[PDB]
Amino acid sequence: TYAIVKTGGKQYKVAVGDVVKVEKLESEQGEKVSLPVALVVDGATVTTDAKALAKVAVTGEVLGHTKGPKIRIHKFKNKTGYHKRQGHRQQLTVLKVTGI
Amino acid sequence: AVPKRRKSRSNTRSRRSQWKAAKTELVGVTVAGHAHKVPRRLLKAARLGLIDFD
Amino acid sequence: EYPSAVAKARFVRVSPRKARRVIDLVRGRSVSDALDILRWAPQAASGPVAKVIASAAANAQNNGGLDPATLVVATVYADQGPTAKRIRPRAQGRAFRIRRRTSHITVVVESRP
Amino acid sequence: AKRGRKKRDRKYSKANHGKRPN
Amino acid sequence: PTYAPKAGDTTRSWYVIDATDVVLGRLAVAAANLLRGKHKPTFAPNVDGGDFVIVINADKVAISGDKLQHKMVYRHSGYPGGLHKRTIGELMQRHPDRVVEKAILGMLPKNRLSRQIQRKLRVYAGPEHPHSAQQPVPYELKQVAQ
Amino acid sequence: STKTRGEVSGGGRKPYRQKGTGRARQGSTRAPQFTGGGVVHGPKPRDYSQRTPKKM
Amino acid sequence: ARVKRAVNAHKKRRSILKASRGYRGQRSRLYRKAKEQQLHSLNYAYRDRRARKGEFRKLWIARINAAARLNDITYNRLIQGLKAAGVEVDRKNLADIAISDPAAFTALVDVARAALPEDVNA
RNA sequence: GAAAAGUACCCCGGGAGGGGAGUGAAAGAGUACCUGAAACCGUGUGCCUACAAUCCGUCAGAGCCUCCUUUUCCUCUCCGGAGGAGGGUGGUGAUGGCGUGCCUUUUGAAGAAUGAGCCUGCGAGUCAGGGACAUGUCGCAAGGUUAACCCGUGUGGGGUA
RNA sequence: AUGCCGUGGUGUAAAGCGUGGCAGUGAGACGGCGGGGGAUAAGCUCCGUACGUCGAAAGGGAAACAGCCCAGAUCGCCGGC
RNA sequence: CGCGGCACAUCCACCUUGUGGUGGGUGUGGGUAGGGGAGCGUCCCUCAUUCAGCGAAGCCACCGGGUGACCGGUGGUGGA
Ligand SMILES: [Mg+2]
Ligand SMILES: [Mg+2]
Ligand SMILES: [Mg+2]
Ligand SMILES: [Mg+2]
Ligand SMILES: [Mg+2]
Ligand SMILES: [Mg+2]
Ligand SMILES: [Mg+2]
Ligand SMILES: [Mg+2]
Ligand SMILES: [Mg+2]
Ligand SMILES: [Mg+2]
Ligand SMILES: [Mg+2]
Ligand SMILES: [Mg+2]
Ligand SMILES: [Mg+2]
Ligand SMILES: [Mg+2]
Ligand SMILES: [Mg+2]
Ligand SMILES: [Mg+2]
Ligand SMILES: [Mg+2]
Ligand SMILES: [Mg+2]
Ligand SMILES: [Mg+2]
Ligand SMILES: [Mg+2]
Ligand SMILES: [Mg+2]
Ligand SMILES: [Mg+2]
Ligand SMILES: [Mg+2]
Ligand SMILES: [Mg+2]
Ligand SMILES: [Mg+2]
Ligand SMILES: [Mg+2]
Ligand SMILES: [Mg+2]
Ligand SMILES: [Mg+2]
Ligand SMILES: [Mg+2]
Ligand SMILES: [Mg+2]
Ligand SMILES: [Mg+2]
Ligand SMILES: [Mg+2]
Ligand SMILES: [Mg+2]
Ligand SMILES: [Mg+2]
Ligand SMILES: [Mg+2]
Ligand SMILES: [Mg+2]
Ligand SMILES: [Mg+2]
Ligand SMILES: [Mg+2]
Ligand SMILES: [Mg+2]
Ligand SMILES: [Mg+2]
Ligand SMILES: [Mg+2]
Ligand SMILES: [Mg+2]
Ligand SMILES: [Mg+2]
Ligand SMILES: [Mg+2]
Ligand SMILES: [Mg+2]
Ligand SMILES: [Mg+2]
Repeated sequence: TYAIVKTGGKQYKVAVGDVVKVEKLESEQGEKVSLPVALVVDGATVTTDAKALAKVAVTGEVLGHTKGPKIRIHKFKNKTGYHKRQGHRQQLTVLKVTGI
Repeated sequence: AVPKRRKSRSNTRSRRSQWKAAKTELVGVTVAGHAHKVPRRLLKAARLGLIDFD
Repeated sequence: EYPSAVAKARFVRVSPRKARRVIDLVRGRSVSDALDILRWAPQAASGPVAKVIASAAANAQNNGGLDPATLVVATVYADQGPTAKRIRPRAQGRAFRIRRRTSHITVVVESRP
Repeated sequence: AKRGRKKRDRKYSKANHGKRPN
Repeated sequence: PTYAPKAGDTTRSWYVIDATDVVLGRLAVAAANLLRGKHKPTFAPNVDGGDFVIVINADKVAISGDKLQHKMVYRHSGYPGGLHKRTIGELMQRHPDRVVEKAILGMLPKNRLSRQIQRKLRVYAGPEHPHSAQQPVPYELKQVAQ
Repeated sequence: STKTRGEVSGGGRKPYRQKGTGRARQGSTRAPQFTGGGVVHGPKPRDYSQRTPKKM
Repeated sequence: ARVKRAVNAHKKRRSILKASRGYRGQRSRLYRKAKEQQLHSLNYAYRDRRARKGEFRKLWIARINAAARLNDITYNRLIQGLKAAGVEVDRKNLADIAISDPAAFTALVDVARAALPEDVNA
């Protein structure tokens, strides 16, 4: 069985025992989270329905807070003398799936 | 005419690698009991003793 | 890996490209089969290269106590030496530069069955 | 003549709405 | 991460398309789609998926009379004034398969993959092909009602 | 202290003709872009000292 | 206080030449050429970090079209019908399903077809 | 190099140069000598490349090679890891999309307008003055302040013009 | 018809006005609408226009394509309209 | 539009309740000439403190870090 779970504005296809990198969640390490789902496949069924799916919630565990890859930015235009350097590191949260 | 641009490393090296020495082939000769190797065109001279093996 | 000996010839008054042309003739060969190749090569740089190869073989046989019939030219290359600069007068008060290049020739022979 | 005519007549497309520079 | 086909995942098959009364454009689109493999959900633009296509009866393709008379084929040899010129009529008389395959090849992407994709196409004027050992399934053209 | 292009030794005349050589225009051999030439806005002997009021 | 420039000046040069590894020709050996190539490269990466979001949607839509037409429905009407049925799965996961679980994709197509209106031209 | 202790002796070589010994803490200090960058030139090696139209990169991406690790196995296992399956570094990049160098100067330059072969070093708003204007800040305040000069080893104390 | 001046209500943060410090600019281009010169020619030329864009604006469309249509890039996302 | 990070200005409440910070809303954040604000790196001097022949500077490689100029750790080479 596997489910399509929504978090951070994006959706992930997960199964029990999977690790996922989602957007940062305001939760420490080791405690439990509950997330809404958009589709549950238990074999042949899909459950395909908001009324039923509003009762199903995947249960997760926070494994820690990692960072994304470092993004180097250097904006440049042809003959102006214009440059603008900028860096970025995205904050994430690693999730272990234990529910469905 | 003058070169408009300097050639890249790859283009210089392609033409430069084709400048090479041709290797001549050597055959065995036994003169005065000793064995040597000379180019095949010098066999007569080697047998008559006109070749100086240094 | 294998027992080996080294010889060098530094500040040899031969252009590095002209030395490499004849070094490519003997790279990888046995010492006996390279000495005669260099003997019969018509190029001028074949003299100094042969001298260095012979010296390396002598070092292997004497200093290392190896067998001459087992020696093979493992690595050989020609690096650049210092370059002297001269002047050739040309037409209409022009003065062009002439480069006298030298080479460093390095040979490593090794004994292997 | 052809170059100018055909350049000027390509403003009559849906994406340009009847106008182009020059 | 979205799925990307690996070397050895692609599975080919053999199709035979009969050109008895199909018009040239319809047949060319169908053949190009089969060759590229766009009908496979495992499609990837940088991978040569898709199948082998055998086209038979290339002389029966439906070409309009005015097209036979007036559609013209141009080749330049590279020499001054070296623009040579045939009609679809003359081509259909002489090398009918070339018309079909030229129409098909015009519809493929213009890159290095299409050079390898076009290697899977076989066009024959007669009703019989030599690839009987391979067992090509017949393929009729469908349109999905919307 | 340093030397300006006016105080560096020599360098009075124009090194060569303005046009027809294919070289840059130079004007003097002691111009600051030359090796061995003058210094632009270089240090000069100064008097660092302030008039702080007696009350302060 | 006379200051030699070398110690401070090489800091940016080392970073440029270190980021320019793998370029062929002068663009990995010479600092002035590597600097221009780095300008171009970082602009390209900025542009592509925003273009790939549409690129992947393009790919997913292509694969969904293939799977839908295999199950005898256009991508067009499949999307209309899924929205009508109130299914909120996104295209990334629809394409993932089409690759992995074709039976589930067929079930989804049945749901979309059922929810689609009886006459689609009214 | 602290000191010449500047490589006796042997070997290849006409020599030059080198190898072995030896001095030295160090020859990764050998009179071409402190450190020893870059351009530039080799040699070896991993991947790619001889049907393809490339501002030379970027995003997607298979496959190889390398080194670490979770599995089922050589359980020889104290072994160590051969291999298998997964994962991760690092190198390479078959293939797909996108993509008109930098500077100056211009209404407008990828421009077939200017400048630049490359690397290294150097190369351009500074200083003077109880100057002028305006501001930030500190001292004193209906007052504020000294100039020359005098006395002090000084950066301190006097000095009302 | 529009535009312009005044006035009373309502709305709108980054409007306006006075006074100082520091400027740059004073070669514009095309497109829409109204005109002069020109042959009611010009990618022509000279004016008007609380008109636009470029200049100094990247992204999408127009095959390519400063000035046309859509739309103004704070960074990230393998989300959606 | 969604979810996350940053910054400017302003409104609403506290801590010195604008020297400046703390919490939440709201608006804003393309840019040439040009104006304003805040910073990085190099060298020299003074004061305090701390490393260095058990190895400083400089240079090289690798692994990391910051919104930027840039920084750190480890190893190698080196010798004040
Ligand atoms: Mg400009
Ligand atoms: Mg003369
Ligand atoms: Mg003078
Ligand atoms: Mg003069
Ligand atoms: Mg001098
Ligand atoms: Mg001087
Ligand atoms: Mg006094
Ligand atoms: Mg590469
Ligand atoms: Mg988008
Ligand atoms: Mg000793
Ligand atoms: Mg030492
Ligand atoms: Mg030393
Ligand atoms: Mg030297
Ligand atoms: Mg040295
Ligand atoms: Mg090939
Ligand atoms: Mg082309
Ligand atoms: Mg490419
Ligand atoms: Mg293109
Ligand atoms: Mg002009
Ligand atoms: Mg040019
Ligand atoms: Mg050009
Ligand atoms: Mg021009
Ligand atoms: Mg010119
Ligand atoms: Mg000019
Ligand atoms: Mg030039
Ligand atoms: Mg000053
Ligand atoms: Mg004051
Ligand atoms: Mg003002
Ligand atoms: Mg004027
Ligand atoms: Mg004017
Ligand atoms: Mg008009
Ligand atoms: Mg007129
Ligand atoms: Mg005009
Ligand atoms: Mg004009
Ligand atoms: Mg106008
Ligand atoms: Mg301008
Ligand atoms: Mg634009
Ligand atoms: Mg504007
Ligand atoms: Mg555009
Ligand atoms: Mg904006
Ligand atoms: Mg801005
Ligand atoms: Mg500016
Ligand atoms: Mg010691
Ligand atoms: Mg120092
Ligand atoms: Mg260190
Ligand atoms: Mg060190």
